[PDB]
Amino acid sequence: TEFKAGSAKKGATLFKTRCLQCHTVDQGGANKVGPNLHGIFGRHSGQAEGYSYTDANIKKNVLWDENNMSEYLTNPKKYIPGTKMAFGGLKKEKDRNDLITYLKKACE
Amino acid sequence: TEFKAGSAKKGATLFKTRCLQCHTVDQGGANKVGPNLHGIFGRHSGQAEGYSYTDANIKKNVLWDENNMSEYLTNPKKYIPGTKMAFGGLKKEKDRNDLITYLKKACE
Ligand code: HEC
Ligand code: HEC
Repeated sequence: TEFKAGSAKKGATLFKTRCLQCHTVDQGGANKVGPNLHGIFGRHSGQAEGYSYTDANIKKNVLWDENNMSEYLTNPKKYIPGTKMAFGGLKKEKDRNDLITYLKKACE
Repeated sequence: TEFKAGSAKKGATLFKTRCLQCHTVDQGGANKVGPNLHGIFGRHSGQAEGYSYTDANIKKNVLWDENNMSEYLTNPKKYIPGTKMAFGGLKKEKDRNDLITYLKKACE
């Protein structure tokens, strides 16, 4: 990969403080500003049921794995030019590892 | 002060991942490598019952408040030359704010 597991506890709080404003991760969780992420891993971009993605996202056709996810989390708009997610990015790889460990775990 | 409250959720996980290895915060919690911190705020250094502090700590006679605590957390050994706490420090003020918000809350 390029990714190393971290703290899921740590990732849970990153999520609550940086992602929850626009996303849910729970099965049967609702779309909000952003789409619900439950089952995102191993899925391609733009396929959450009932959500209005931008063309950019859809077209990017990213297969979502832990590695991809890390790259995206660094600077989303640079990864998907045109995306409407208004999140500047997580620069430290340690923060990303934690968050993805948590997402890995909660989105399943 | 100089301190700003932050996320207690965030601080809880900082604690678990950076402080728990040697300290407890709960009332009736045990001394471990480091002393139990319950009721540390407004208390001076070296007065946890049953703990073997170094001379440095004791002599420092710091009155523990949120501000002091932030300074100490930056680089403990620079704050208390001679201290045996083997913790290099939390460089980002945001991390410290979070942790202290949590300690503020859990140590009472
Ligand atoms: C609102 C200000 C957001 C925050 C904060 C975060 N995200 Fe986001 N996300 C948001 C939108 C509006 C969208 C859709 C973008 C589009 O162009 O259609 C997204 C998208 C994602 C995706 C892609 C989803 C998919 O392909 O199914 C992921 C993986 C994602 N968001 C994750 C994520 C995380 C982990 C965040 C916290 C660090 C985060 N986002 C912040 C809106 C917002
Ligand atoms: C073990 C490797 C430690 C870690 C990790 C942390 N602390 Fe610590 N702490 C440790 C010791 C051995 C001691 C006693 C030092 C001495 O010289 O006698 C301390 C002391 C403190 C204090 C001062 C306590 C008092 O005056 O009553 C505080 C406020 C404190 N420790 C807090 C603290 C926090 C919040 C930590 C995580 C960021 C942390 N310590 C890490 C050992 C260890």
